[PDB]
Amino acid sequence: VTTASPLDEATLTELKTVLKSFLSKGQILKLEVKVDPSIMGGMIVRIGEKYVDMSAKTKIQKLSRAMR
Amino acid sequence: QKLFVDKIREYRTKRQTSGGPVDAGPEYQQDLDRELFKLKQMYGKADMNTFPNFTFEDPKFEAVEKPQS
Repeated sequence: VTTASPLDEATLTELKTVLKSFLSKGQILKLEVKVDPSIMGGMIVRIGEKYVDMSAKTKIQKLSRAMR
Repeated sequence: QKLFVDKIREYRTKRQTSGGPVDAGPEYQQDLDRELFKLKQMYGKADMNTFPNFTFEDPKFEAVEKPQS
């Protein structure tokens, strides 16, 4: 997870629990938290090999309005 | 969606701009003038409020002298 400087520990354990729920296959996953000033208020999470993206690219998707 | 709502707020603020397409752009006037000049040159000379009126004439074939029986 690479959004910004780390948030409160409650949010950290909430995201750890939701990641565990994502896995939920009799296994335990490790966590690696990163900091990215370039990434805006959103976060990008790579749960295994998935890499969802809700970050500065959302403002990039404003080109649809710019295009048409 | 909260980020999208903030985007919507910014769009609304731009909508309510009394100056409209000003955007505090010093080059906006120059760019608009250049685009208008290019469009006028491409379309040629014209009038914003006028009507096309013209007249013409066509002379037929002139008579040619030809004597015969």
